[PDB]
Amino acid sequence: PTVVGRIPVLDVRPVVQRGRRPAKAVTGESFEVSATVFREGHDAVGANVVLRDPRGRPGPWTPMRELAPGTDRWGATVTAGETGTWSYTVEAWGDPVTTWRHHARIKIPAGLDTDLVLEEGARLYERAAADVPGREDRRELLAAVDALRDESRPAASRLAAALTPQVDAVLARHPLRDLVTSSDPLPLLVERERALYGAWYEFFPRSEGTPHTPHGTFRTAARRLPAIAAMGFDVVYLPPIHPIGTTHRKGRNNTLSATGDDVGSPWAIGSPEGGHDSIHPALGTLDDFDHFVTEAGKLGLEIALDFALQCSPDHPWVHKHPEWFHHRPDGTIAHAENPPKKYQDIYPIAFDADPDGLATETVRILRHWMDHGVRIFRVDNPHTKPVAFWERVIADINGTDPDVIFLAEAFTRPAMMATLAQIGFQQSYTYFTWRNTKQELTEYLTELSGEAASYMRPNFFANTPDILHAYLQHGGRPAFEVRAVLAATLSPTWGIYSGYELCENTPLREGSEEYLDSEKYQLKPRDWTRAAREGTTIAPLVTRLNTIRRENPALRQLRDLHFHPTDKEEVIAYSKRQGSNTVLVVVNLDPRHTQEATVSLDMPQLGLDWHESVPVRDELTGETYHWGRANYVRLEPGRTPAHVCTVLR
Amino acid sequence: PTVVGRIPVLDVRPVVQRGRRPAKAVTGESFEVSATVFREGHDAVGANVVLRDPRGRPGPWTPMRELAPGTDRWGATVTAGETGTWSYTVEAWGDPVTTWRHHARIKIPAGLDTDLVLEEGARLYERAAADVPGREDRRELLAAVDALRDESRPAASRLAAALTPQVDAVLARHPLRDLVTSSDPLPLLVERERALYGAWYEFFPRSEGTPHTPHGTFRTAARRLPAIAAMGFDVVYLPPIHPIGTTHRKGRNNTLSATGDDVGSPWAIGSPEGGHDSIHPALGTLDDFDHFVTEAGKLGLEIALDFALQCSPDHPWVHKHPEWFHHRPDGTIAHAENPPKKYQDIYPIAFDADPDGLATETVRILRHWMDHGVRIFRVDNPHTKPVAFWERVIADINGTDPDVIFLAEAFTRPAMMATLAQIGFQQSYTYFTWRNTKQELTEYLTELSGEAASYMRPNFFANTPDILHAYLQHGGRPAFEVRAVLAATLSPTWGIYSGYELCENTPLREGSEEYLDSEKYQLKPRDWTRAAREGTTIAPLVTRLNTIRRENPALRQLRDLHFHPTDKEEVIAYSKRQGSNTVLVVVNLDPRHTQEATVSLDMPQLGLDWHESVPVRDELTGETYHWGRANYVRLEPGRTPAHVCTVLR
Ligand SMILES: OCC1=C[C@H](NC2CCCCC2)[C@H](O)[C@@H](O)[C@@H]1O[C@H]1O[C@H](CO)[C@@H](O)[C@H](O)[C@H]1O
Ligand SMILES: OCC1=C[C@H](NC2CCCCC2)[C@H](O)[C@@H](O)[C@@H]1O[C@H]1O[C@H](CO)[C@@H](O)[C@H](O)[C@H]1O
Repeated sequence: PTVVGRIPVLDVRPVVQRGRRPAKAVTGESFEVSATVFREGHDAVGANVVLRDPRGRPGPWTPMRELAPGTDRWGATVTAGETGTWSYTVEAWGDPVTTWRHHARIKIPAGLDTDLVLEEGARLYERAAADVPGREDRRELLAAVDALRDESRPAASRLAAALTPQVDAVLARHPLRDLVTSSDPLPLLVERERALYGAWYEFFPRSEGTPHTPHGTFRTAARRLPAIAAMGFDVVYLPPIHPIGTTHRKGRNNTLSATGDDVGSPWAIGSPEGGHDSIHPALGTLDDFDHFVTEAGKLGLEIALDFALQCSPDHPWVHKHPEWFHHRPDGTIAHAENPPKKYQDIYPIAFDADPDGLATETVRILRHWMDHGVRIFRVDNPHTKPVAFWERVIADINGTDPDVIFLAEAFTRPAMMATLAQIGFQQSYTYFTWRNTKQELTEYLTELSGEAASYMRPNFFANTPDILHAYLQHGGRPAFEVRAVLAATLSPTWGIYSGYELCENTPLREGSEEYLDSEKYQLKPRDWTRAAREGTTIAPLVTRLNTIRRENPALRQLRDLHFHPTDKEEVIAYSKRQGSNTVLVVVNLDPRHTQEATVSLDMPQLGLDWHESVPVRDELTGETYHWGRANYVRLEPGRTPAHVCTVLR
Repeated sequence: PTVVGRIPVLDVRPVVQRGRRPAKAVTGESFEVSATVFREGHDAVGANVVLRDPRGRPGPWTPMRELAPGTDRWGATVTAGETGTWSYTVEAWGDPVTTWRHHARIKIPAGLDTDLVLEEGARLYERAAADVPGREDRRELLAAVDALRDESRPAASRLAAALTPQVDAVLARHPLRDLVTSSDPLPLLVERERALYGAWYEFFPRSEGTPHTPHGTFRTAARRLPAIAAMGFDVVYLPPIHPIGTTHRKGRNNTLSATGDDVGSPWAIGSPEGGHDSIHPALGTLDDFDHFVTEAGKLGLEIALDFALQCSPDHPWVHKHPEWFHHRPDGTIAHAENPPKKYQDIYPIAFDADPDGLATETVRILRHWMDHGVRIFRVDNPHTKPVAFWERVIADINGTDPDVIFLAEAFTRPAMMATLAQIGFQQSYTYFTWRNTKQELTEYLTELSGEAASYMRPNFFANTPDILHAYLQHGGRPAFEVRAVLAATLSPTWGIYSGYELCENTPLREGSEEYLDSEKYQLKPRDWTRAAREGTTIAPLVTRLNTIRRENPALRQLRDLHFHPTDKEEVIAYSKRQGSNTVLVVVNLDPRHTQEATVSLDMPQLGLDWHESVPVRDELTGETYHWGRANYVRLEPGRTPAHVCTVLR
């Protein structure tokens, strides 16, 4: 009982944890299945990929090619359809027609064994014809058999008849396959399209108040949705919406002690008004939330709720479930840290005393918000909770509600970010904000779209309430434009935190990535109408970007991405493709200085010969340009951060 | 039911084919088991490797360490004992005592929480005490427990009682391990030492004849073994010893037609005088072979036989089992090709008509030679036979006779060479002869001793009857010296084909790696006594080298090898280590010109601080040197090809 089959087929990728967790995909996504495929001796091998939908049904005949000569690595692109658990195998086989055609091309003109090789071809095309099921496809192949056998013709003419394109036609359709060897099935999990594609917008409802009641409510915040929808966003992510604690409530600018009307951080979940299943009374009731969810849905927006599995000391859990916390010998509970940060206002959950209780409560809490229209959750700080916990929770929820998308806010070491993705988290936050040079971007994106894409889906938020990167601080408005062009086109999921559009870039101090006067500890009213009137918002650019994404399916995917070399360190170029769609992007990473460069396009990667002109259209400017293997660009920051171009039919 | 455990243990290496084939080792070989290990939050993890011999017995406590900061990859070295099928797991755990000690060294001198931190520690040394079952070890920790709780002692003095190395012992002996998580078992296959370590000598028995009878016999050839054993070799590899066919027998110098007395290629196995189970009658009988095998053993030599699963057209199989061959439509059998080489004198075995029959006969043939003392098989050209055939045959033979070593002569693409190693082949031929620059050699060895060492064991033949590399052609005798030093110290198994020691370097043509007047097609008599008197043999160095290997266990293993930088392309340097043994080698790859260089030793890789003296002894000259972090060397071709140095304590 051998491990290797008749024709070796080994290391079928994609693979997640040696095959005991599923590789990932979404409806309509293309990705490449691959395998090492070879045989003993010198004869030709073929390989093909077999996709199975969740019922057993196989996909189209999908043949593979050797991906680089002499490597015996083969690949083919396959595409997932209906959501569910799929499977895929690679089949390998002896390819006798390629083997024979190769030998007949040398032996027949050399006059070697011409009578034997031609009868070999007759017998073998006859065999190819026994499986071809079309009467026309059959009779075509069998004519070549007779032409091979016609001794009244020169051998060169008899052989020629087995290589006419009408024979390659019938043969490409129904190939003759010897010694068919299958790999073991590998699991694929196909999820709804939002798992991979979508633009996210984060805002605090409490900041969208009125002059007479400054603390916003769901009813006042619902009026901010039209602006957000108009910018072309699909998901609206809310920070925790529940009662905020008062004990050790932080004051403005992350000061330890609050004051009389300091609002405190929404992540300090819990107070005697309720816990994670309740609404913060200054936002309104559970019906105010439904109104919000409904108004969001009407505009085409999906609500994503923040799940922070933690408590403020006033959460009812603190006394209702003391065993969900770790108490020091004096009975106090150390406040949470994500060092060097201190979270004095909240308690970390301990998991080893009553793991069943936390599991049951977590899914109850989540099913509660599920019942009210929440189908997406931004999981706060998952890497401080056990990995097997999220695995079990995501399984419970998805076993009944497979459409529920979880996003992992895991800024941490590469191991944990990867593991959390592989155990269930549909999307992941990334290091995107700390990749700002051409080389950092190229490296990270080469990886995220490389092998990582079989278990991770990146959500490129260009800012969060906790990350005001120095690139944006020092670059001003042209920095905010470049980073949005970058996030919206390098990932099929990107996002911004409210105030990005207004280019809010004042840090708490220098060397800090915190915001001065951070929204986390204060209401942050913003004059959206003034900013729009005065043109001091890049909301126009954010909108056209999500427009480009919605008209260009190349931008709705991640794995098909290629960087093109340019002769300036500050100028990056790259293209993505989906079928006939080819988007092509050139960004000036200098926020401060005009750059000009030669972008030397890798023409075959766009599907073109080395010398062809390319009709492109700069979807930001609407202008049209004619490019070739080398192209002069000039990008003036403030005027034009980048060209975002579709190739024209 | 989750995939990930409480404390994650992930991607445990070494692994072969996702765990469906065993990793390899030999009795007494050291190698590193490694794993990705981490946890949620900021407390410490520990991990250990649990190696199990074939009855289950677990090995010594083997704790692991993070291999680089922030990588979450952990490793520990394990050592194999008895032959058999072993298994190994990694356990990971929360390390609460390491976390507390970390907090106690910071908080206690600052005077922060001293009464709580000290009580946290007492309660926890109390917990380590419930697992120590000895009456004495318990009170040891409990005295630290009582001193930690001692209200009337200085805080610095209470902490000290939990940190005495007298307590570090009883804890390293019985560690407090929380939430112990295991990986699933991985299989390890431990083979006898000769599979990894040993020197080979290949020669043709028929070339050791008498003046009156030029075709040697086993009885005359047995007389050549004293020279071979004395040269320090362990294995004697004989080309096929069976009847040679006459149909299409090749003549001298690989000419297509023989003459009246051309002996033919020994690989043209088979005639009506017998096939693979029979002895070539010009060699003597099966009793002469017994005599030869027995006389070889007396000298400390093991016989390795060539197994070539193929036939001359006069083999009895050609008519007894036509189905083991591939027939053209007229019933003839195309002669074997390995393009561009043509082997007109032999037919390849075809495997798809009667695979059980070929298997049964194959293991029948091998058990015959096993019955006559042959426990090693050099499998000729395995990559022209199906991979699964070798898997099933090697499993079968080793299933009854686990000591039988197979060596695969597969010079081909890397995929095939890897798979044959992974399916059973104890040793592999390598690309060694085509790696002659410092960068080629370093690249290849970094690969062979890196991850490849978990499934392949290299046999560094510096020449074969089929590979006289141009390096040896153009370099002459100093080239032959350099490659022997290189082969004998870079691999624990190396070999030479007889005539190497006489520096036979005359090729078929320019641009060929074939031998002129190949022993493959003609008796090649050699005046061994004359060459030694005339000093035209490098047998002294071969002998010196094999002695150095036998006194220095660093040269009897493969994986511990490290390259040291030198400032001349032509001077390579490296060291190997096995326990206290450190061999350090500096070779001049220039065969024609004296090279001088500064060898800049990587002192930690030798186990020293950058300022230490290193007493070495040049095992080739007997000279003694005091070396350091940087060393000037001068190597003259002809006089000194290399330093091969042992370190002294
Ligand atoms: O829940 C903690 C939490 C985790 C998130 N993780 C960071 C760490 C890596 C860099 C970027 C994200 C973010 O801090 C943010 O979502 C959140 O913190 C906020 O809430 C706390 C509770 O009130 C306050 O104590 C704290 O000051 C305030 O910032
Ligand atoms: O057995 C096949 C074969 C393969 C081995 N593989 C080589 C080829 C690639 C580069 C170096 C290793 C070696 O050639 C050698 O063992 C063998 O060849 C010999 O056997 C044939 C049958 O008698 C003769 O026709 C031929 O003249 C003679 O040389």
